[PDB]
Amino acid sequence: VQPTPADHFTFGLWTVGWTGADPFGVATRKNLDPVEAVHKLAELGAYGITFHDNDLIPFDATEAEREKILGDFNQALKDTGLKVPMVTTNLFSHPVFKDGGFTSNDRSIRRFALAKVLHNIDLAAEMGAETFVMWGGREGSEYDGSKDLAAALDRMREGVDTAAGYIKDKGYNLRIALEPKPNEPRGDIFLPTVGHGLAFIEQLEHGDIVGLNPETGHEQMAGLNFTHGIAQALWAEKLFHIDLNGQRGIKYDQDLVFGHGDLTSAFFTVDLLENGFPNGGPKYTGPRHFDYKPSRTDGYDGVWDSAKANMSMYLLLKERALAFRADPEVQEAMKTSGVFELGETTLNAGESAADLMNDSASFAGFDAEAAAERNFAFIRLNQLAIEHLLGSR
Amino acid sequence: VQPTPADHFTFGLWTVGWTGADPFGVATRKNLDPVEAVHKLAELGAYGITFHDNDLIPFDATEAEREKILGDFNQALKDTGLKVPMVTTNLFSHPVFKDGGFTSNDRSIRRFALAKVLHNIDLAAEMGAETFVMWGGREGSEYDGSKDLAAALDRMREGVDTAAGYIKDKGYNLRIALEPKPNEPRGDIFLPTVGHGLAFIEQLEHGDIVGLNPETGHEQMAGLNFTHGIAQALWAEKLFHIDLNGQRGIKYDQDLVFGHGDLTSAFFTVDLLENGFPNGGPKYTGPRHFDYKPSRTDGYDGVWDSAKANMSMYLLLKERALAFRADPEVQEAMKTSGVFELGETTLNAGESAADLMNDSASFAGFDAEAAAERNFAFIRLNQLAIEHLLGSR
Amino acid sequence: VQPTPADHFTFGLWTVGWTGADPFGVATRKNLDPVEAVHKLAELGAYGITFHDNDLIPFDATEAEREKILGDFNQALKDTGLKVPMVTTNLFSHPVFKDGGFTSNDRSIRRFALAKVLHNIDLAAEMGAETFVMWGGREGSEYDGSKDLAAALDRMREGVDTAAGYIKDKGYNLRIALEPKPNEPRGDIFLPTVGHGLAFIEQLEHGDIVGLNPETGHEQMAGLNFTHGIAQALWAEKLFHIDLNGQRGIKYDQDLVFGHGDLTSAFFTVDLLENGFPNGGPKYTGPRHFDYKPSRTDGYDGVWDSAKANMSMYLLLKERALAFRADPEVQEAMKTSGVFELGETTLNAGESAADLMNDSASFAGFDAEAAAERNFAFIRLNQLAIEHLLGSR
Amino acid sequence: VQPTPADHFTFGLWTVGWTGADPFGVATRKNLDPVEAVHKLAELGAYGITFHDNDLIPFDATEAEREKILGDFNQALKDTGLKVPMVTTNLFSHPVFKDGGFTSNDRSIRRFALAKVLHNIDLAAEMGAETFVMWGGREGSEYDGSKDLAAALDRMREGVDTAAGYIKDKGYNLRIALEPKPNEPRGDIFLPTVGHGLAFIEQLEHGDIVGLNPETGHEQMAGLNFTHGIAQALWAEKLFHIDLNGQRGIKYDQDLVFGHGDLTSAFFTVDLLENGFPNGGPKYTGPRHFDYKPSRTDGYDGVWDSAKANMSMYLLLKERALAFRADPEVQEAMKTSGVFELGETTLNAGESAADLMNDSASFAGFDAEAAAERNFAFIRLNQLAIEHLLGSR
Ligand SMILES: [Mn+2]
Ligand SMILES: [Mn+2]
Ligand SMILES: [Mn+2]
Ligand SMILES: [Mn+2]
Ligand SMILES: [Mn+2]
Ligand SMILES: [Mn+2]
Ligand SMILES: [Mn+2]
Ligand SMILES: [Mn+2]
Repeated sequence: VQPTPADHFTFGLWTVGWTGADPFGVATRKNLDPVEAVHKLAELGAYGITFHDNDLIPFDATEAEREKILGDFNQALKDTGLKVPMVTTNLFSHPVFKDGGFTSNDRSIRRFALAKVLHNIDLAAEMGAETFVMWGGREGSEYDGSKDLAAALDRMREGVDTAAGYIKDKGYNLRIALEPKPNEPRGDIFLPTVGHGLAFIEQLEHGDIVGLNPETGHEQMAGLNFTHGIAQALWAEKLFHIDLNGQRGIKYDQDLVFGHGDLTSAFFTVDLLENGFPNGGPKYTGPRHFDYKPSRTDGYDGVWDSAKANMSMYLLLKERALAFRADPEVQEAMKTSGVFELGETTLNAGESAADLMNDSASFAGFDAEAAAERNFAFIRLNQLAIEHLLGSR
Repeated sequence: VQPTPADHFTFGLWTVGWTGADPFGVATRKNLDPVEAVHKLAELGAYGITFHDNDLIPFDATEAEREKILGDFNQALKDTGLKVPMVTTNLFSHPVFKDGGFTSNDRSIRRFALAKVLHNIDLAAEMGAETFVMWGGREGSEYDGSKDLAAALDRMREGVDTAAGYIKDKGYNLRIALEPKPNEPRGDIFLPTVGHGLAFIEQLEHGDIVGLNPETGHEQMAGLNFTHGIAQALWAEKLFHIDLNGQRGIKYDQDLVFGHGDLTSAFFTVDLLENGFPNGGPKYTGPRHFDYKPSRTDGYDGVWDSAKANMSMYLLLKERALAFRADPEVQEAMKTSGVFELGETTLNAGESAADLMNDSASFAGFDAEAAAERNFAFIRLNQLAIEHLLGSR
Repeated sequence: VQPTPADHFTFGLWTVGWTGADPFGVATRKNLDPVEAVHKLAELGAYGITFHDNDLIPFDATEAEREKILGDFNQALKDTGLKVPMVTTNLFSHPVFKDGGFTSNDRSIRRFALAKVLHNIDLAAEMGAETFVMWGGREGSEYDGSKDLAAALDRMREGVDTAAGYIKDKGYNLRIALEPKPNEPRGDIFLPTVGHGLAFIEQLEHGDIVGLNPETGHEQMAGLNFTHGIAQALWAEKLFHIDLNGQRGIKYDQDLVFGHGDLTSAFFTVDLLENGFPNGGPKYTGPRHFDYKPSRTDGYDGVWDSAKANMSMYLLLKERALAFRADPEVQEAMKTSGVFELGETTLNAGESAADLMNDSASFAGFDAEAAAERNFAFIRLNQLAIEHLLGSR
Repeated sequence: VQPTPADHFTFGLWTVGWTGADPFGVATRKNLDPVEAVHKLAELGAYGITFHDNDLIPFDATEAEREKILGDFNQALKDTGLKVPMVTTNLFSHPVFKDGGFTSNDRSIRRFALAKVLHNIDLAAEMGAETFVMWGGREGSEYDGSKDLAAALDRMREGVDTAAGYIKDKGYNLRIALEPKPNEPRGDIFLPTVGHGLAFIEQLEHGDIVGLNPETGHEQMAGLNFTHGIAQALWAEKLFHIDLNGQRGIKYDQDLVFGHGDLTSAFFTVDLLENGFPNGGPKYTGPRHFDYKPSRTDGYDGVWDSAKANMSMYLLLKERALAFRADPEVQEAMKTSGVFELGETTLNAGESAADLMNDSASFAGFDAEAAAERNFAFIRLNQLAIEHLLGSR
């Protein structure tokens, strides 16, 4: 263990600051001061802090209040050395955003939400953030006839392209990252998975500066393989930021510590972030952000306990993931299974679809029954990863 | 009821021909002859029939067997008037495809699978099919370390772009449609949802002729809103074909009749296919294909019963969906809820991000607390759709 | 369809009183005065109202306040004629209840919780309720080492048997109804399904007055069939109360209007409540209670609309379900599928095990392959049901 | 970690004998000779073998054939010393069983099924098994009107009580173990979870010799916590046998190696099997049986590897789980979180309901807000568990 600032562990203000109100109860913790949040995070080993506009500045704050709050906030950053790598907007708590922000059926709410985002783009740039996250938590419905589904996507595109266009126009060194979620708070959220988010960016005018912010728990709420999904984001060159946490199953968004959900998936998530791909390719080099919530049953000792535990978890998995790939029996197990063979092109250099046209050598004289005997040995390969994870090897 | 060929009800050979072997048992029905399948379908009102290569021609058939089978097959088509709108390949039953076709770790299997597809592209063109479907049922894994996830997508791209390139090269009037599935038979299938499939096409060299073939049951196995997902496919101009069936929940692929799963979702699926969008936009005009399986407990009377029931179900939902949108109280309910208001651009013609920059009129002097009082009346709107569906209105 | 007090539709105070606060946002509606809840529901057709101690009487209420409130509420009830058939305790909203009431790790909290329940049994008795519901929403854990699981069930048992002992002792006409929920707010809730609730009752010293209160959306949060789950409850004669609502898949507890979730499942629950079992058996006679939440997007006109939609939905389903069983065609199809043959005992009167093994016709010379030919025609009976549901018959 | 017969690892014949046929494909492995299964497992460390009547003796086997096979199998057993601790019946693969065995709609099938079970009780008794498992995989429906649900449970009861009657009558040392499964092959299976299995047993005339056989992946197919579900089974003293495997979410029954699914859940099951309850209580003493399937991608070297991986996984988890509870730090954290306080009865010796309501300290003057301040520190106890699991402690 022992996290240091080069690890790039970033935490949201709303994570440690989450006081415990869930849908069946009131907060169980006293509010956490932001200056206090910054000091504690810096002392634990964090590299940066992120926030939602209304996490720092009340929705109601006056210009005088806004400047007082930013001054103490900015002094704390200064005193500690924490960076502010990502900033986001709250388009979900105020009753006004009850049918959404960008895709609200009410046109005046659409403008209001877009206006709130544009101003937040100015604060992001002022803080030195490199990523602007968008979580469209109220964009969706409970009922299928509540929306014109083509119009909802046109309205989503207008919002995202106006904000991008504005970044480009002002020359901020900022990228937008959309954060998919399948449901909750809405019955169905638009762009519910990594796939949907990625396809959607391809339809934008300014897609070049738009990417994703996948969250472990969120793909797991649809039953999807998180490593598979980030792999696809990474492969497309659109993995701009990431939110790490735990989810045990398809149920409400739990936001547990990273590693306190699906442990084997978390191991393979850390191998992809740290080690990248077996055959070489793209690498994710941004910050490792923890979007979780300290369990409501625990007091403030639990809150600082949970923040350290996320970092701990990631460094213990990282250590076993480095030893796993380094292991000569694993490397040989991988060669047997065809992990490196998958890296070879199917077609020979210069071969055409008519040339191969299945060639036979690859079609007519192929022994399918003999090729089928191959022992891929995937089970033995999986056993090697579990033993490495368990600290056994 | 009373389906007629202008309805464009197409059925797969494997649907009525499915004999009942599941994972816990043997077939409960005698094999169904293809010529017999064509006569029965034509007499029930179908417009066309689709098949997988090995549905008609055994994997082992000789050239002499292949031409005998196509001759009787082609005569039946002739005798009845059925079209052959879609053709697909079996890259999943033979033991050789145990780690996949296009993304097999074994390079020689990759070539073999690609060769089988290329030849099948020639048969598709020969049958007059306009769509070539690809269901990558064995592309995936049980274990996360079994594959190099960037390489698996590169290998998937190579296969799809070689087949497209070949279509283009031969001038066939054919489009490729990928069919997403989240799991089963693999623990995790690559391109598991509509979103993933749509993003993936954006990375291809020949994406222009590649689109999707969403299946009701398959998005519902991830817990997703099927209407939401096809809306997104339609909005992107990539809804090339569709597979309609029933699924009750997240479990194994049931392939029940259309309407025998999530009934309210099926109603809204039929409103989108038939009515399109409230404010106007794109429309799906291809065939309505039924990819289901007659319950194993039923004999052949059940098989012809189930085929008619799919058509019946779609025409009863169609009828209630036309009456629902035509209803002046529904139209007024929609106007109250802001369904048409969602269709208006957020920004005024000529307004810039700095102009609006939230304007206030839309930011600073906005009454958020007053805009929040609005009664969207989505519940009353949902009640109007259920009453129309129930035949009450 | 107009509900009458005779229909026995009950509503909770917390249902139409739900203010809109969820985990991602604040209330969107003003608090509801209890007096008005009562009067409004009385004009809609309700038979009665139900409450949680703290929905009516604030946690911190002084004695003068409590008497006032009860005077006001008892007044409204006398004015309108509304019955109060069920009363329940709030053991989940105050921070003290973060680890549970009955199964909290802290013993003083366990005692407070039980004291809190006993006093509420007195109130329930004063109010004329017949049923006392226990929903243990905070009983469970997020993590597997947090609880000694055998001790969690002894503690659960000790509180439920103490409550029941007290009823018996006091001579009150109250029966306890346990209400299962698999998750939310806890990660895992003790006694998560109807099955676990029924099992637990059998280990109770006073299980004769302890039964179930199954909720539609709760069983669907684990993907079970609600109609099968309440059928087991009935069969064991333990179906004391029922909570009707709607859920649209495995996710957060939506609490949508009855019939606004899984529609065909809603139709079959109503057929079971209304027609009982095809071969005869016990019948459910209690209140038809709705525990739903008016979507937060809707203002007060939506609240009364939603309340009304519950009773409308139920009556429309009832009309269809009665027409379904009354149909000669449906009866014939039920005979053919063996719905009535299931009711015939398998053995012959006084036929023992030995006699069966020894009957040659039954085993040794049974023609398995011939028997397997029966066409159960379950698809066609299902189609008939849906056709009645859609009112096309 | 080397398994010894003392470990009591049992395997089914159908497990390592699984040939690879799934719903989308044919077998990828040759059939396994039973003699070799037995010898191979004996050399790996197995304690015993288990089978389904038809895994060993073909459905259609003549008497000479059956005797031969039994002679061969009994030979191998004498040679190796393998015990046969559990025997079960195949009521799901032949087409006659399409609607179930015990709850088939057809009465002659119900009789055949019961005859088939009785004869298998004789064999089981001859083989020395202590447990007779019933997995009712075809008992259920795809559609809600297919069954009279109260009659489905009477028929279920009649077959299980007849089987148990027969055991008692014959003086056999056999106990019946019911095995739940929520779905697959049927859309909905009767008695879907541990909870429903335990509830049903209580309605049986001979429920004293009828208990449960929970399977890890089965409880996870409904998203329940396996460790909670077997804890209820134990608490009721009804945990007669257990099936260990792995499942990676809500989907088809994967039957992966124990520990190859949800890893932290596997660790806590092992802690419960090995350490029992923190405060004491009953302990599970039967066989540790694995009901898994070697992935079809793997040849025979993979089959024995997978068999071995099950015992390895279990022993490695056991080592960690024992080190976990033996740790002073872990014991201290368990004390602080109230794991031992849960074991203290809530009331005082001879304290009644009345006395509790009346104790002022407990209710009237209880300081709720003070009590709510306790830091349960469940996150830190969870972190300690994972750290032991990862062998970093
Ligand atoms: Mn989240
Ligand atoms: Mn997030
Ligand atoms: Mn399917
Ligand atoms: Mn399909
Ligand atoms: Mn609920
Ligand atoms: Mn309820
Ligand atoms: Mn299984
Ligand atoms: Mn099993």
